[PDB]
Amino acid sequence: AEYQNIFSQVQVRGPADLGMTEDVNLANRSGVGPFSTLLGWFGNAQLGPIYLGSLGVLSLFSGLMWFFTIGIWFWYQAGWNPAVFLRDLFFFSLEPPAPEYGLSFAAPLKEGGLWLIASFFMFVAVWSWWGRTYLRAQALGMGKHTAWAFLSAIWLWMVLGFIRPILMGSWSEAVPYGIFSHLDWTNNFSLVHGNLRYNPFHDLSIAFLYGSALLFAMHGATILAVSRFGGERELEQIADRGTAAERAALFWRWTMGFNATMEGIHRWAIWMAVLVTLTGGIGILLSGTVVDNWYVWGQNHG
Amino acid sequence: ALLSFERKYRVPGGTLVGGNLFDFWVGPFYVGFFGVATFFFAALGIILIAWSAVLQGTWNPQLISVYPPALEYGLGGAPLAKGGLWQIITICATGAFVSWALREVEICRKLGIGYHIPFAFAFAILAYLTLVLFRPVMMGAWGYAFPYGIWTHLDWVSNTGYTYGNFHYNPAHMIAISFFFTNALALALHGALVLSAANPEKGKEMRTPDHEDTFFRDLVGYSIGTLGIHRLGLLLSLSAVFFSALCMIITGTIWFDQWVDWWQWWVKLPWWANIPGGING
Amino acid sequence: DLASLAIYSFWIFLAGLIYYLQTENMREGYPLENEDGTPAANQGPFPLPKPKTFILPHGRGTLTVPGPESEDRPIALARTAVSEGFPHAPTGDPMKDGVGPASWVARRDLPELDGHGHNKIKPMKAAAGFHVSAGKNPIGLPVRGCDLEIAGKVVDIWVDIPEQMARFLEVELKDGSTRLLPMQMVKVQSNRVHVNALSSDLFAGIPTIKSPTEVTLLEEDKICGYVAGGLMYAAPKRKS
Ligand code: BCL
Ligand code: BCL
Ligand code: BCL
Ligand SMILES: CC[C@H]1c2cc3[nH]c4c(c3C)C(=O)[C@H](C(=O)OC)c4c3nc(cc4[nH]c(cc(n2)[C@@H]1C)c(C(C)=O)c4C)[C@@H](C)[C@@H]3CCC(=O)OC/C=C(\C)CCC[C@@H](C)CCC[C@@H](C)CCCC(C)C
Ligand SMILES: CC[C@H]1c2cc3[nH]c4c(c3C)C(=O)[C@H](C(=O)OC)c4c3nc(cc4[nH]c(cc(n2)[C@@H]1C)c(C(C)=O)c4C)[C@@H](C)[C@@H]3CCC(=O)OC/C=C(\C)CCC[C@H](C)CCC[C@H](C)CCCC(C)C
Ligand SMILES: COC(C)(C)C(=O)C/C=C(\C)CC/C=C(\C)CC/C=C(\C)CCCC/C(C)=C/CC[C@H](C)CC/C=C(\C)CCC=C(C)C
Ligand SMILES: CCCCCCCCCCCC[N+](C)(C)[O-]
Ligand SMILES: CCCCCCCCCCCC[N+](C)(C)[O-]
Ligand SMILES: [Fe+3]
Repeated sequence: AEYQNIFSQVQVRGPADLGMTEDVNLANRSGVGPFSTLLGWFGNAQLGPIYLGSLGVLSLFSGLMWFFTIGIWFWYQAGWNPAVFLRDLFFFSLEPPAPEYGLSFAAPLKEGGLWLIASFFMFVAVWSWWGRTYLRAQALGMGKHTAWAFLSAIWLWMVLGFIRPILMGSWSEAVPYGIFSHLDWTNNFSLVHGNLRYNPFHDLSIAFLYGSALLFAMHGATILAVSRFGGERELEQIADRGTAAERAALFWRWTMGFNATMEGIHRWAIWMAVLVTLTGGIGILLSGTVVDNWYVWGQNHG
Repeated sequence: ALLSFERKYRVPGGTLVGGNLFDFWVGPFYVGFFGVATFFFAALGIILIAWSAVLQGTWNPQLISVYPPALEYGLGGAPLAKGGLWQIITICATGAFVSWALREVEICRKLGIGYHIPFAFAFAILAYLTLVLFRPVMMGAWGYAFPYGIWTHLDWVSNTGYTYGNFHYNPAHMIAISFFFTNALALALHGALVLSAANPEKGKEMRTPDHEDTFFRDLVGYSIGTLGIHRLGLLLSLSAVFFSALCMIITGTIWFDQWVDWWQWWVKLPWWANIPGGING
Repeated sequence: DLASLAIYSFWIFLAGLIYYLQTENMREGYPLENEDGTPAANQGPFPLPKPKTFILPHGRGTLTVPGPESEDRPIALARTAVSEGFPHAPTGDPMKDGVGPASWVARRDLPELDGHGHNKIKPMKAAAGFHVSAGKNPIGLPVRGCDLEIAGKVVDIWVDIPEQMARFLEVELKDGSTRLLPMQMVKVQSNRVHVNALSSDLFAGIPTIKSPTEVTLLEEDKICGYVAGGLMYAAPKRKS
């Protein structure tokens, strides 16, 4: 009956934590949200403050404009009937301009127009948010790591609804906005480029996706295993190595003949996750622009 | 050789089997009884796989493939050359993996740390066992198990999903992908948050966890916190593999039709089933 | 063609990255050593990285790694064999000597600080604001070691202020002195706090701290070292 440190046995609360000031404009921070005892057993109980500057307002407003634009469309597919809308929620789909309209913005509102409107709002939403990622780090004097990793996720999305479609000569190639429709798009794309397992960037992206689960499991499990020596206070074990960091490393050395450090594991961790969408995005972009059938390609290699 | 701080941890004890008999290392490697056990099962398996290679025709690692007993043998034995090797190797694989986990428990006992790693490794082992043992037994034959080859196990992934349609419609599979994708998200965020605090802008001083808590709060209005994100990565990962096993133990067993049709339960609900309009009206 | 170029180029980048990453994980514990502490012949195929320097924050200096690496203390172990690769048996008491699973590292003998420059861990008794918000409050409960004997009474909770978590329970012994015990090695029960790692007679041996309103990183390490180590060295006086 030894404690495991997956859930906290006792919670503790104190004055709301308002954060660090520095070069952060404190006029754009909200106050503190409430405290959740539910969250508290697993993580931190405090919600907020949040920093809602103008780039964030811009971002949040387009984000919602995109979602609402899809949502409006869904109601029109449902003939404004609540029971229908819930019933078929996963079946609705806001599809892009058919092939004949190319990269044009002419296709009518109900047959492509709305799709484009939605995408526009998503475009500025994501790119505004990325900017924020950078700007919030910058105001704290921290490295730009969160933004460079985000870019990688962005790479996949950009290729999927913007770059590939443009290189292919039409917005018809882009992904539709819907739950089942995007799954069908996915299956569909695969049956047309012949054997998705012979796309080498697709395989590698899979190796990194599973590898990210293996690495977060290893990592997470390792920090809990040495949380009885202060293990999760990583920055200080980076700055002044302790027995947490030591027995962590030596578990792995004795298990598989090599190990990491408290700092280096996070380098391994950020590359494992980033590579997923880095290699995936290359895999997709090349599909149908350069290579029409990964099986054929894999027979010649050109 | 030893890392510079290791010698103090290389003391006797913690083994589960044999006492002092295998309490030693070979280079960096710890060896318990179970280090001996993993070597035995793993070198048998490697040998039997090599043996399977010769009967097959090639030495090409990309062609070597070892198939399970054709469906015809059900859950009985089979001649080595027709799924017998797969049955022995699978036992060895099981042995090698379980032994690796228990060896891990031995390294944990020596080092004074929680057992969380070997336990997590056991979710992978259970996913492995579900494809090669739990599904097939429930299904009445070894033959529904995947083959062992770099590219034929991939063929088997497709063949087994397209037997149910777009396998995307498996709903346990959807939850599983959600956790894989959410795990990757989180691992990029964690790697990047700690790094960015430890490597600040040039010339500046190392940031602190508070700075870490502030950065996430500023960006999304909430930070899970350093204990919490290691808890979160563990949970997300293990839940991915758990939903993976679950999405597959229920496939070909309680559900064997096309997973896209499973969703008709929802649309065929009395209150809106016959209402006109929508996609299904 | 373009796809085979991308793939050719990608394998080269991945090999460079593994190399970069592996050498980056050589900034501690290297160079490798023989069991007597001298530099090993075979260091492996990855060269040590050019050094880097962390600027520590509340006037505490810098850290440059790699750098000349010294255990900053005596290790009470001797060999049990005439050749490489076997276990080193403790020469005295492994719990007191701080070896094996009872090890500790000579961390700075200053306490950790938050971003405001205030000690990060303080006892709740002096943490303005801070109270127990959910779960059984342990303060006041009897403390039982693995021998099934009472060793003490919980008299306070040491808390991480910035991160708002329970880090240690402050326990009081028969003589009136206190010991800090790691939260993660205790079990908070309805009518008791149970410590599986230590026997009732090993509570007095837990490394004490110099001040009652703060704990240094060196003391945490001696504390956590000592209670984890009981899992192995307290086995005889353990039961169930
Ligand atoms: C799990 C879901 C499906 C499946 C779906 C896929 C898909 C889809 C893909 C793979 C791919 C791979 N799979 Mg698979 N695979 C399954 C079950 C397995 C099992 C198993 C014992 O259960 C193993 C060992 C593998 C192994 C592998 C690798 C050959 C390859 C890259 C994996 C990776 O990065 O993981 C992440 C882990 C790490 C980074 C740690 C490194 C692990 C190493 C690299 C594995 C080497 C194994 C070796 C070749 C096996 C022979 C061992 C000898 C007998 C000694 N698969 C089940 C049947 N697999 C990818 C591929 O590239 O094939 C060409 C791919 O796209
Ligand atoms: C039947 C389908 C085909 C197939 C077709 C495809 C196709 C097509 C693609 C993949 C891709 C991927 N596939 Mg495949 N794949 C198949 C079989 C597999 C198998 C398997 C076991 O058999 C596995 C394990 C995988 C695994 C994977 C992933 C590694 C990879 C996606 C990574 C990712 O994180 O994207 C998820 C991450 C993103 C989509 C980026 C998100 C970024 C943006 C910026 C976020 C916007 C958020 C927005 C503003 C909304 C906010 C909402 C919030 C509430 C606020 N595939 C089968 C054979 N696969 C992708 C790829 O890279 O392939 C090379 C892809 O395009
Ligand atoms: C066309 C094919 C179908 C499809 C059919 C299937 C099938 C069929 C299966 C999956 C399974 C999975 N699919 Mg699907 N899937 C499709 C599309 C997708 C897409 C996508 C983008 O479209 C994604 C993201 C996924 C995602 C996933 C995962 C949920 C899951 C696999 C991970 C796993 O189980 O690891 C679990 C971990 C393991 C199996 C590995 C454990 C290894 C062991 C413990 C140790 C190995 C050691 C080794 C010998 C190395 C030693 C040597 C060296 C020392 C390293 N699928 C399409 C629609 N999918 C698989 C799954 O759910 O399995 C339960 C499954 O069987
Ligand atoms: C939540 C579960 C995630 C996870 C976690 C995880 N994996 C782990 C651990 C943990 C916590 C370990 O402690 C352990 C580890 O030590 O990593 C270094 C491990 C591990 N995960 C591994 C692989 C692995 N894990 C994977 C997945 C995952 N691991 C999950 C996503 C995957 C995939 C495909 O996603 C792979 C490929 C090993 C690197 C390692 C365990 C090493 C080991 O057991 O050595 C023992 C045995 C041998 C040296 C080889 C014996 C093999 C022979 C008997 C015959 C060959 C068998 C046959 C099945 C071949 C299959 C061929 C394929 C082409 C299909
Ligand atoms: C390395 C690749 C992995 C990765 C990394 C990654 N993602 C990232 C980052 C990084 C490093 C960020 O910094 C950034 C981040 O901020 O996260 C906190 C992000 C992020 N990844 C996101 C999603 C995401 N990432 C994903 C994937 C991945 N991200 C990869 C696994 C996926 C998928 C499909 O797997 C998704 C869906 C976002 C949380 C965030 C980017 C936020 C953003 O750009 O949005 C703009 C602002 C808005 C759109 C507001 C919109 C509001 C909602 C659309 C409506 C609300 C929906 C809700 C259901 C209710 C709605 C309320 C209304 C009814 C009132
Ligand atoms: C309850 O009803 C109300 C009204 C309250 C609602 O709000 C309901 C709302 C809904 C039910 C909302 C549902 C929203 C979804 C179902 C969305 C589904 C989303 C996915 C499955 C999306 C998947 C993939 C998306 C991709 C790849 C997007 C790519 C975007 C682009 C890169 C954008 C590129 C730019 C374009 C095309 C514009 C070009 C023009 C310029 C000037 C730049
Ligand atoms: C300027 C004072 C007004 C702000 C007070 C309102 C509290 C909101 C805090 C947001 C926290 C919630 N969040 C970000 C998780 O969504
Ligand atoms: C997919 C990741 C592959 C990891 C390969 C890295 C090899 C580990 C190098 C360790 C050898 C060095 N050592 C122990 C002498 O320092
Ligand atoms: Fe970490």
